[PDB]
Amino acid sequence: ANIKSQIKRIRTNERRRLRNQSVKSSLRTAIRGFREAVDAGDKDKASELLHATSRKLDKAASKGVIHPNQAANKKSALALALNKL
Amino acid sequence: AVKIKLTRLGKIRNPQYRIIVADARTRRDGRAIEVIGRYHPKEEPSLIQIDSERAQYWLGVGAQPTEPVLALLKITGDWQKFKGLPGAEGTLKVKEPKPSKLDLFNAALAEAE
Amino acid sequence: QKGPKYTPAAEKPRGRRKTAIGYVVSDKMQKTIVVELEDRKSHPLYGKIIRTTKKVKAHDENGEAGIGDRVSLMETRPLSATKRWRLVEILEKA
Amino acid sequence: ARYTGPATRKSRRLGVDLVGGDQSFEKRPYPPGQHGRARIKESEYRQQLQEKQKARFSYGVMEKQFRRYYEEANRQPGKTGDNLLRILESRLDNVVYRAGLARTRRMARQLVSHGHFLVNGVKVDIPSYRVSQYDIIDVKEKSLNTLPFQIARETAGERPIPSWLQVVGERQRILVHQLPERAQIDVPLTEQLIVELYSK
RNA sequence: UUUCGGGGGUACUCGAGUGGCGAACGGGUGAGUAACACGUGGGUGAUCUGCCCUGCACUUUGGGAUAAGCCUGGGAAACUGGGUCUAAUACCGAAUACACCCUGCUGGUCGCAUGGCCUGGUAGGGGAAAGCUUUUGCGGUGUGGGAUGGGCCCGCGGCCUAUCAGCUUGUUGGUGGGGUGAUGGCCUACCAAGGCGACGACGGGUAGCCGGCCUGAGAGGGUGACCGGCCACACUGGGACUGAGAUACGGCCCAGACUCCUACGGGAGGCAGCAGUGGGGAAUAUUGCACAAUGGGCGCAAGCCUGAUGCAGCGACGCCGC
Repeated sequence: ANIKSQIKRIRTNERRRLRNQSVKSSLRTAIRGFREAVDAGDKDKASELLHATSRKLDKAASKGVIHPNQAANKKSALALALNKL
Repeated sequence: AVKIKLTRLGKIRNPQYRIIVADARTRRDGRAIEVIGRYHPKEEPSLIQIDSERAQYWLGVGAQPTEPVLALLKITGDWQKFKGLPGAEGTLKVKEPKPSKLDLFNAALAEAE
Repeated sequence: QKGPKYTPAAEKPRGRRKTAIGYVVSDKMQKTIVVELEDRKSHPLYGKIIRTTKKVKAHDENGEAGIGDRVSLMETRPLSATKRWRLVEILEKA
Repeated sequence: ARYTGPATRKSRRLGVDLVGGDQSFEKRPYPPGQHGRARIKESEYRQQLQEKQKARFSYGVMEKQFRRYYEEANRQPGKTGDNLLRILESRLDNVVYRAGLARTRRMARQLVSHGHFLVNGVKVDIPSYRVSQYDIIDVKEKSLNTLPFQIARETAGERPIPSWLQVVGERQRILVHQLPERAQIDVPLTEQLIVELYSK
């Protein structure tokens, strides 16, 4: 509020927040769809939904939106959930 | 980045430094990982001692000397040894020792007789 | 001339986790037993040797340890709140 | 600071002569003032205090400096009494006085404080300067012709130079072989009384 | 180039702007906190680490915008809307990576049980990058290993009070999920009924902790000024965001108290940074000088910034000396 760098950082932090929010919302939607598909009980749609969701997860990990460990945990959980079914 | 800095000691008029290895984020007089020499600029030849092997180790792991420490490392030849450009030549101008008090005592006694 | 594409890490010796020997005083929990550990220090001022007792909660999978058995424990990462010990074996039943 | 008042007062009060050759003390060897003749009550504290006053008014050392000296002497691994005596004797002004270059300790202190001397090639004007082994005390060339040093250099028949000191040059150089021991000190009073007083 | 009103180019240079890095350090204070906060010693087969050093592999390909600029609107102001237009190391799609991540099967080996290691083998899926500069040239991405800085758990240790004897219901344990860098009732559903306490739980009071300091023959007692380390906080109380890293002092959002501006519609602020002011008090200082030295940030560099720091001023406030 008092220092030029702070005002510039206000704007830039806002734009970064918008981007991160979009990425996280997309990831959450993909996970939700996959979970619903597994709940339905069909394997093939769950199969390539898992593939697409894993790709989205580690691609978001590359962007820095989520930590690579978080992507690994989510991928492992989804794969184990599919394997159990 | 771990750096090889100079911390300040001594009293107000006479700064005497220690060549310390410390993180760049710590304060000047903060905790030090290691002490690898000392540097007293107040003397006429400005005594410099650097423990060569520890300096070599810390340069090997990637510590970054500050400008005064870089100048000192060049003077003692440690920097050149680490790089290897002209060789490892000691340019250190050691302080010239002062004759013993006993020498002067006997000299005065003989001068009397 | 080329350096190796893989650099094996410098091996690090494993640490020594704390061990203890005690008596079971409670086994009303699933996979959990409560052990009584005794320590004998000296009084910091009066010098006498003082015997103090302490309760720790260990984890045994199959629950082979009853009440009153001299069991052996080894420290571990937090398995739950308050649970930091793993049952090694029963030295002598009672 | 310094003590500048009459010197004979302290000698009369302490019952001994501290200057060394003063006639007034011999004329009246009793304490000053109106009641210098009254009999005194005897007390160990009084004797110890008077011994300390003798020591610190012979050498012209104030109480705080004397206490520092006593602490230093006690800390040393010898014995306290002679350690204190040797520390007192190692002062530059005392060295100048015992070297026969000053009639009295006061004038030795005045000469030192005025920077008329020079120790180890560097000018020193500090009466409390302590002198170590193989120390060469010299008079600077400018003041060699002054009347004080003149009459000091032509009356070298007074009090003998102690063993630990030795004047070697016709210009009255001083050499210090080692710090004096209790045998060669040759001082009045009793060190044990001072040690007792400072342990109270 | 000129009518002296100025006009064009340049890119030496540079206001404003996009972008990067920094701003989480450094500096202050001791309110809270009787607590894994601190001291000391361990554990992490339960973990993160920007910049720095050092191996290996790369640095392919395409696209859509927008700040600035110009035109225009609203408002008292703070500030803000619309149209048009433009660049990138800004943003986005794909290829490659098989060193990495996930899953299935499978071998050997070490254990301290979950497990760890052999970059084990094998089948399937998948994960990036950025250019600039002619000069000592600087950079980008993945991955192996160092170095540094952390996080979490534990033993032991340091106050007063039963004229405070019961306390606890995510509370104690399990299972499946979720969550996290990481283990864990950290969260959640179900299940079981546990867990702590006279070796003082639960309450009440007081308190930042330590290296140290003072006293003492010592044991011990008192203390935590300077200097040095750790913690906590930044008007009061909550909250997240960005980021390698956040109690985010000189960031954001909300609520509140207070102070200020208002065209009454609405806005602005936070000295426990350095000086300084008022007040309280027995009582504690200059609205000083400099980046010359040391440390730090950005920059290839020259260089810029630094009330950190180096100095000076004031006070017998202390020690020492004259």
